Amino acid sequence: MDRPYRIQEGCFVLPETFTDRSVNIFILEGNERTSPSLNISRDTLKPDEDLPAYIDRQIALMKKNLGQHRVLSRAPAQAGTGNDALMGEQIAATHKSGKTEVYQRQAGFIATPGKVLVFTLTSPRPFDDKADLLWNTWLAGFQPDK
Amino acid sequence: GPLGSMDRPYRIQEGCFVLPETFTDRSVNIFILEGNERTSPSLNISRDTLKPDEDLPAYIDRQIALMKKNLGQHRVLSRAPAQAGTGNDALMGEQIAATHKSGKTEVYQRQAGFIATPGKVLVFTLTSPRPFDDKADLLWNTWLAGFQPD
Repeated sequence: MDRPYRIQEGCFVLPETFTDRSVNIFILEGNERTSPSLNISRDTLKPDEDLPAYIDRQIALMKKNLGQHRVLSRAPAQAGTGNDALMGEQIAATHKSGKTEVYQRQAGFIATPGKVLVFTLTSPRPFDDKADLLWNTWLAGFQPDK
Repeated sequence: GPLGSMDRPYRIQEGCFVLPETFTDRSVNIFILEGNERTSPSLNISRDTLKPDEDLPAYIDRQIALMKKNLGQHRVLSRAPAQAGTGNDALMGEQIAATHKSGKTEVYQRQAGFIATPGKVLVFTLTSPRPFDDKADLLWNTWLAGFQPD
């Protein structure tokens, strides 16, 4: 009933019954207003919900909650390079925060049954080659557990 | 290079990846624990940096000041040393116990801070609907002692 949970700093036990609402956040501190930021978040699939339907649901939420949200592209995505790589989808989108036009990539994967793992890159400027390389190397370098 | 870089491996429950050195980790772990009470118990793990000339007790002092602003009827009930892990890798820190009113409901809060990663602070914050008694303190401090630093 106790099972291990790992963070960067070490590891501890949690009851099997827990729900993980952790959000990993990585920023270039002091230069947030020009630099991309990275985010990893977690979610659970609704009954009979597959990953495409999950992404549709999230797209509709962002249309609802964010400023003038617009999806720019949608394509397959992969986290890792081995036979155990996560196979999922990604979108690119923009939305408005005050004067700023925020640019985002988000990639969703079912890492274990019923549980979605979401990688997000957020930039205060349109994507450039540097941001694209960051995004693609981040996903390719991911090493799934187990 | 092929054997490593100034960039740093980073681990989450679901796997690991390389985090470029320029990034600061501001992750917030949130775990909703099992419970049938009106409010669920939860564990929060956050990361912080000490301000210039701020030690760990002073850091705790700063977090209490922020609690008073955001949480209804916040009262500190206890303050004591804390230990995360055991053996040579054990982390010596500090902790508080406190109460506040989440809604119309009284809940019970622990916060324990440590210097796990050199030059950073790791903060465990427990929110529970169940009052702290000797048994609860035992189970909490025993759980802290079981932490295995990386």
